[PDB]
Amino acid sequence: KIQSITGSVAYRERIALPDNAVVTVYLQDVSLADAPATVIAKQNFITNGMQVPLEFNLAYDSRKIKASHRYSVSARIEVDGKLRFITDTHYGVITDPEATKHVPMMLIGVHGE
Amino acid sequence: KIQSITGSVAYRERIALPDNAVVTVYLQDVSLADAPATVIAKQNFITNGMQVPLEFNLAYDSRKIKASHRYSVSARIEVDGKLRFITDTHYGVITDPEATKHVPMMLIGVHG
Repeated sequence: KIQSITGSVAYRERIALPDNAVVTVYLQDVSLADAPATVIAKQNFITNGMQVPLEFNLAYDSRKIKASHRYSVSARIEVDGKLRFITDTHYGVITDPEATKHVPMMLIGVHGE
Repeated sequence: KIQSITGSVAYRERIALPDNAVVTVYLQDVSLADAPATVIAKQNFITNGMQVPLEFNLAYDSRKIKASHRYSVSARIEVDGKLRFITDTHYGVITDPEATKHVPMMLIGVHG
């Protein structure tokens, strides 16, 4: 009834996350849109000392999955509500050729003015 | 070392959760009754069709754990900003007499 995408969140920069960093991981149906805002599942957690690679376990309602649809996971890391890291590509899951259920994601570091 | 508490979130009421229900699970140091319970770990997730028992896997930094301190998991469920379910029980983990790592939590209803 309940199934999961597992994986990790990492980045390449040699910098630590503060205890108040917030990780968000999303599962989306991207069959009809490359960047839908609607999600199938979404999890967020505080890092509070944890450092990359960070583990996640994203549960979802398996009934929401159709074999003919395309699904992807993405992730961001925020500090004080501002973006610090984000995935810049789709990570296909479930119905992709490798029937992927475990995703090591590599995020890009970002900043605003 | 990243370590984990696993478990489930349930309630007794024969009622379903809407797709926009938000579950929050907390790991806290409850050694002191009066202190602000220190949060070791916290996650939230949306149910979007999932129904109880809801599974959770709560990761935490093993360095945060202190010998002989008391630790507990707790949880709440909110819908459209309204509290609907909350734990009302101590769920001791890690340093409890069973060194518990997997917790099936039973939440009470909040029927406002």
